[PDB]
Amino acid sequence: VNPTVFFDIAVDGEPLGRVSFELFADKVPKTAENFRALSTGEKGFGYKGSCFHRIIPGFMCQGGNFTHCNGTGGKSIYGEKFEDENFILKHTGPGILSMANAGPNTNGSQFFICTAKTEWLDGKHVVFGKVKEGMNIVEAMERFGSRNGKTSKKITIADCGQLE
Amino acid sequence: PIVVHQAISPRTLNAWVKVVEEKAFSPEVIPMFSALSEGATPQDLNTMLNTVGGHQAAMQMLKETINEEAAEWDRTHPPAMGPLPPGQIREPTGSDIAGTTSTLQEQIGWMTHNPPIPVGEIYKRWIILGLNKIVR
Repeated sequence: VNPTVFFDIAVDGEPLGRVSFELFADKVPKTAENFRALSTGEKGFGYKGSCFHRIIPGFMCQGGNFTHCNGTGGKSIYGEKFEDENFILKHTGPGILSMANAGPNTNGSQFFICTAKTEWLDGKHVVFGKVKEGMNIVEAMERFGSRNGKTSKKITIADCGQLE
Repeated sequence: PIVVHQAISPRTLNAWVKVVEEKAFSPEVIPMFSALSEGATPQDLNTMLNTVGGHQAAMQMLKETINEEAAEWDRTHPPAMGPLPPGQIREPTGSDIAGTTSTLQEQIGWMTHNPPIPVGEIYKRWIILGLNKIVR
């Protein structure tokens, strides 16, 4: 069965709610495994305590830099960067979970959650999962974003892990 | 240069060589450099620099100036991960601007993008800052 992960999201230390993701291990097993393991903290680091540093309403919510609250940092469980596994799955709509990058074969820990269809990213970012529950919680995060991406409050992964 | 891209003119190259041989790195070289490199890509600028025969210590000082400006670019333009909005392209690093890690095709992509990132003009400014230190 494809693994499932949850984030418990907080806004300036106050719980906002739970988002859960199916990870498409059947089709992107390396990429899925990186996210699953960073979700559980089982390599000794991961997403717990990290921020969404860039939120653009109607586009996406980006996070997973567990070193700083910004777009420069994080590593995968395989090393600093890993390859683009494949581009089989597309950015079809809201809820798509995809890897952030700085160009080809530069995947680390950062990811983003689409809140719309982002067809122009297809073949550029590896899609590896999708929101199951709490798409309402993702939408509620947008209130704290802006057109440039800056957040007006600190949006954190207060807790995370694997459900199945 | 880009006017479309064209290979750097060999006689413009040779004019530049002549200017350095006669004026070494006295003050008069900077205007000539400037005049002779209009629309230049970083690749073109490097061809100009790499055609300087000798002047080893002058070139070392220049290389050191470029590295400082490249490091400063990186410190103020950190390489934040995407994804980018449609039609947008990725910003150059300091080593991309200097032509160290960017191909001619990538430089043209920046220079002809809309709006453009004029990596040719940015790097030419770094070079001119370096020349001003050398003439001293």
